[PDB]
Amino acid sequence: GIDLRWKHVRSSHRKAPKSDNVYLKLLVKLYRFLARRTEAPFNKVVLRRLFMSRINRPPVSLSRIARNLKNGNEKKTVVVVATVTDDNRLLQVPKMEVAALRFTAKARARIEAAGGRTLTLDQLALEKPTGANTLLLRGPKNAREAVKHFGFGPHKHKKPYVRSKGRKFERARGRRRSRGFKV
Amino acid sequence: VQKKNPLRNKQIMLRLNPYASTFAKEKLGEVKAEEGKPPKVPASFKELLHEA
RNA sequence: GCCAGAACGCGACGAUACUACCCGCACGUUGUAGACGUAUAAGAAUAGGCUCCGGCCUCGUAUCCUAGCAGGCGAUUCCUCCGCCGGCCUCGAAGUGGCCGUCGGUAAUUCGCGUAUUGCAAUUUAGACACGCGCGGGAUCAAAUCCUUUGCAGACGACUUAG
RNA sequence: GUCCCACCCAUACCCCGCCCUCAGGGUAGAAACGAUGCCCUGAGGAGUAGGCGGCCGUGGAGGUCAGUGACGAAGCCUAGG
RNA sequence: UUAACUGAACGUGGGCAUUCGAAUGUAUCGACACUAGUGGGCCAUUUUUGGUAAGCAGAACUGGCGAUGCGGGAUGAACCG
RNA sequence: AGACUAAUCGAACCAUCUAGUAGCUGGUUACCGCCGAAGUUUCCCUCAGGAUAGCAGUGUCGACCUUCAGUUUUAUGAGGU
RNA sequence: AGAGACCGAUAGCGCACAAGUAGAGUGAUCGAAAGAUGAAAAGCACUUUGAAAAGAGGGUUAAAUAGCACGUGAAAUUGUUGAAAGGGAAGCGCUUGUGACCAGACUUGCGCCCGGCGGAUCAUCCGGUGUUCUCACCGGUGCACUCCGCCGGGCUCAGGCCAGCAUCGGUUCUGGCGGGGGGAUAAAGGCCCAGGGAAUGUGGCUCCUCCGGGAGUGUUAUAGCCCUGGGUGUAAUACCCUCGCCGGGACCGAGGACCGCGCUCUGCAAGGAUGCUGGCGUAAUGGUCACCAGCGACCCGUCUUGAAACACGGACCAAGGAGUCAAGGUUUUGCGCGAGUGUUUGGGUGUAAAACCCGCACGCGUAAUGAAAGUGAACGUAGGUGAGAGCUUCGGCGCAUCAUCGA
Ligand SMILES: [K+]
Ligand SMILES: [K+]
Ligand SMILES: [K+]
Ligand SMILES: [K+]
Ligand SMILES: [K+]
Ligand SMILES: [K+]
Ligand SMILES: [K+]
Ligand SMILES: [K+]
Ligand SMILES: [K+]
Ligand SMILES: [K+]
Ligand SMILES: [K+]
Ligand SMILES: [K+]
Ligand SMILES: [K+]
Ligand SMILES: [K+]
Ligand SMILES: [K+]
Ligand SMILES: [K+]
Ligand SMILES: [K+]
Ligand SMILES: [K+]
Ligand SMILES: [K+]
Ligand SMILES: [K+]
Ligand SMILES: [K+]
Ligand SMILES: [K+]
Ligand SMILES: [K+]
Ligand SMILES: [K+]
Ligand SMILES: [K+]
Ligand SMILES: [K+]
Ligand SMILES: [K+]
Ligand SMILES: [Mg+2]
Ligand SMILES: [Mg+2]
Ligand SMILES: [Mg+2]
Ligand SMILES: [Mg+2]
Ligand SMILES: [Mg+2]
Ligand SMILES: [Mg+2]
Ligand SMILES: [Mg+2]
Ligand SMILES: [Mg+2]
Ligand SMILES: [Mg+2]
Ligand SMILES: [Mg+2]
Ligand SMILES: [Mg+2]
Ligand SMILES: [Mg+2]
Ligand SMILES: [Mg+2]
Ligand SMILES: [Mg+2]
Ligand SMILES: [Mg+2]
Ligand SMILES: [Mg+2]
Ligand SMILES: [Mg+2]
Ligand SMILES: [Mg+2]
Ligand SMILES: [Mg+2]
Ligand SMILES: [Mg+2]
Ligand SMILES: [Mg+2]
Ligand SMILES: [Mg+2]
Ligand SMILES: [Mg+2]
Ligand SMILES: [Mg+2]
Ligand SMILES: [Mg+2]
Ligand SMILES: [Mg+2]
Ligand SMILES: [Mg+2]
Ligand SMILES: [Mg+2]
Ligand SMILES: [Mg+2]
Ligand SMILES: [Mg+2]
Ligand SMILES: [Mg+2]
Ligand SMILES: [Mg+2]
Ligand SMILES: [Mg+2]
Ligand SMILES: [Mg+2]
Ligand SMILES: [Mg+2]
Ligand SMILES: [Mg+2]
Ligand SMILES: [Mg+2]
Ligand SMILES: [Mg+2]
Ligand SMILES: [Mg+2]
Ligand SMILES: [Mg+2]
Ligand SMILES: [Mg+2]
Ligand SMILES: [Mg+2]
Ligand SMILES: [Mg+2]
Ligand SMILES: [Mg+2]
Repeated sequence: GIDLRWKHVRSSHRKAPKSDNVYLKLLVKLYRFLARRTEAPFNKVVLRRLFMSRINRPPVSLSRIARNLKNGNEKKTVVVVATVTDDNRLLQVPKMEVAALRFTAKARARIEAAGGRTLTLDQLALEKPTGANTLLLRGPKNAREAVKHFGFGPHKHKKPYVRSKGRKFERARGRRRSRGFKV
Repeated sequence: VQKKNPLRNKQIMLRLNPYASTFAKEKLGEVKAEEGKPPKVPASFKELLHEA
């Protein structure tokens, strides 16, 4: 006997994509080579985010990009391993260059109409094989309707599972002091 | 590919400790004590020993 | 004393056809809880014994036998040791030993010829009992069951009887 | 009752081989690779109720082997591989 | 708040490894999501309640059997290894 | 006599509602690999049953965060066996 | 009337057949089993045995191993033949033995030299055509020391099964020998020097017995013993610790060009076994089965704290036999589009239940909060502080997310 608390412990993180996209497999082969033959920490981060599922790759809009193009980042290259969407609230688009996994049709048209350019993640590896003069951006992970229901309980202020909204749907006993108690 | 044991294989011992050959050649494990006529127990160490 | 009698315990006796039996020879188509010098007889005491009558005993750490082509062929030499037969005695706990005779073999001494080639190891195929087969000689000419019958017996078999 | 030597054997301990599981590395100016492959290194392996992974079989459907077959398809028997 | 810029909380600027201020390990850090089975237990050293007592009935800390083979106790769920 | 009403009577026989309901007994079909329990808390016309917390598996994500610990040491509190 | 990713005779309707039939009940009502010779009956003429049913011959057929008890013809259970075991169950696990039966492997291969035989045309150059643009193919030349094939002879190397010896590597068991250190620098002890004692009193002296002896007396004499110092002496030996050197056995050989650390450095025992030799080339090694032998081995499924249980189900075999489908929720994986998204209620069209095309409404989402009348999201570069991957002109900028103060 050896008296060990743990044995045959498996890793907690993904080691390959779960998708079967043929072109995503070509992209993964490229960045496996780059991460092994370069010392840049940038390349290792991009490889890991290519394994992730869609709820771990939330979208990023043009407004969120414009917020981070201030205070001396006007001429860096924006890198987003996700979809880039359009924002109707933003009326004037600044000029920029962005490398993204994919663009929506209107997002791509507004970037180029302001004098910018759009790249693919394989075009980025050819121009910046070490990730120099770049900024990495992520979208909001918790801005999902399902996360509002997590951890429901007393004195937690979370969202309940109900079939409708109105006065007759879970508002009487346990929600106000005029009927028993409150939460 | 195969661990070999010094204290049985002399070539391995010389690889790890180049002073081994000198130690054996000069017989450093058989050094004699310094000369000198020794005194005797001072006649009261012996009295206490058999005291009771 | 009295009842049963091991259905895988034993003894004595009678008659034994069928080569079933006996003797001799030669083979293996064979089996064996396991040959390889398968060598050794006093009785008794243990705080006492043995003896050749001189002595001797912790001790079988003994005694016998033991050489030669897996053991040849001759000589020199010796009168020892071994075996198959035959004749007399002897042996009863589950039957054994001794004496004598003919015949065959035989380094206690010393030699002459032969050994190879199984190739640098491979069980040293070797003993003793059983059994089978084939010859050549001797000896021998028997019973049991069914069946019929009895009632000293009996569910049926079996049993006591007669033909 | 107390003390002292030598010896016997567990799936336990030590060394070696092989299987699997987990972990960590190498491999493109490609004389290059079932890159889902190959090469190097270390540790681990008991299990009911229960959870997950990978694989083997059966009846039908699309595609493909320009597949087998009356010179013998399918089925059945076989101390033969 | 105090008679009172006197205090109370939160700070700018500056100084201090010439040593970030016991030992050992790190053979397994943090946070989240979804769900299975279970909800009759029993045994033992020490401590303990009722009972004359019980292979009786009831508790505390820890270790076991249940869910588990192997070497010992001839046998022997729980004892020794 | 709760007796008899076609071997049927303390409420006949036949078809349908009907696959009537069961906190209760019985069964529930190939292989290998890795991890691995509970009989305890609170509430219930609750005591052979449920919900709820714990114990277990699987999927991940954040950094590979000087990060932790069924342990010792040093200083300093509480307790009525 | 047309069809199907439906079932294939214990299935599919109760019924693929003279099936709502045969049969049961007074009656209302209940209600089965049962498909397949061969292409064609060519469905066995004649002889013989038997009372007959039938048998034996002889015919038909591609086949009677298809004869109306009819395609194929499994298991439970039974007969004959063959092999084997058995002293109050049998069956099973590990490991030898005997008997029977059996799959592989091996039979040669490449190379060099010598001779014979046959055929070409080997190298080079000229013309044409391809192609990876320098590499090839076809036609012509070549014409015996070149090229190709066969046969004969010799030589090296590699090759199948089981074993023996020598030199090494890894692990381990077990004998023997040479040194060093320590303690009261072992303690004792032998020999020598000086002092002091006694008795289980040596020799002498006395008494008792001659009957072997005994009893007194006293300090080394004709034996000896015990204490205390000193010398040889740093004596020896035991015990504990430690540095090396020689023998004897057992099990194992993973890896496959070189590369490294080293040494006793023409080389080697240094990042894992080679060299030499014999027998046999097949049932010899090896495998399957049956049986005897040594050791081991309680009947499965299930409920249970506890099952081999005097706890329940199970005589045997074949075929059937149990977490499914729909609507509505939820979390997680893959995919399309993305502030939007969803053609298919319907219309157009068609090679016609397919595939293709169209867009008015509508659903979910884009805004909340109150019982309701109602009202309705920027002081600031969409705020300040502490952490924070990544980038950086090295001054800093700071995603996601967490804690905190505000709007
Ligand atoms: K009220
Ligand atoms: K001779
Ligand atoms: K299938
Ligand atoms: K003030
Ligand atoms: K639960
Ligand atoms: K529960
Ligand atoms: K109970
Ligand atoms: K009890
Ligand atoms: K036991
Ligand atoms: K009736
Ligand atoms: K109940
Ligand atoms: K007290
Ligand atoms: K039927
Ligand atoms: K009738
Ligand atoms: K035919
Ligand atoms: K015929
Ligand atoms: K047939
Ligand atoms: K040794
Ligand atoms: K000494
Ligand atoms: K002395
Ligand atoms: K005297
Ligand atoms: K290895
Ligand atoms: K049961
Ligand atoms: K039973
Ligand atoms: K989904
Ligand atoms: K809409
Ligand atoms: K940073
Ligand atoms: Mg282990
Ligand atoms: Mg008898
Ligand atoms: Mg396991
Ligand atoms: Mg089907
Ligand atoms: Mg066939
Ligand atoms: Mg069979
Ligand atoms: Mg229960
Ligand atoms: Mg109790
Ligand atoms: Mg009880
Ligand atoms: Mg249980
Ligand atoms: Mg246990
Ligand atoms: Mg045991
Ligand atoms: Mg006992
Ligand atoms: Mg009646
Ligand atoms: Mg049902
Ligand atoms: Mg019912
Ligand atoms: Mg485990
Ligand atoms: Mg109630
Ligand atoms: Mg029950
Ligand atoms: Mg972090
Ligand atoms: Mg980590
Ligand atoms: Mg108290
Ligand atoms: Mg139809
Ligand atoms: Mg039928
Ligand atoms: Mg039917
Ligand atoms: Mg039929
Ligand atoms: Mg006939
Ligand atoms: Mg046929
Ligand atoms: Mg029949
Ligand atoms: Mg038939
Ligand atoms: Mg049969
Ligand atoms: Mg048997
Ligand atoms: Mg030519
Ligand atoms: Mg060795
Ligand atoms: Mg001395
Ligand atoms: Mg000395
Ligand atoms: Mg090898
Ligand atoms: Mg040979
Ligand atoms: Mg054999
Ligand atoms: Mg047994
Ligand atoms: Mg019992
Ligand atoms: Mg029951
Ligand atoms: Mg029964
Ligand atoms: Mg069927």
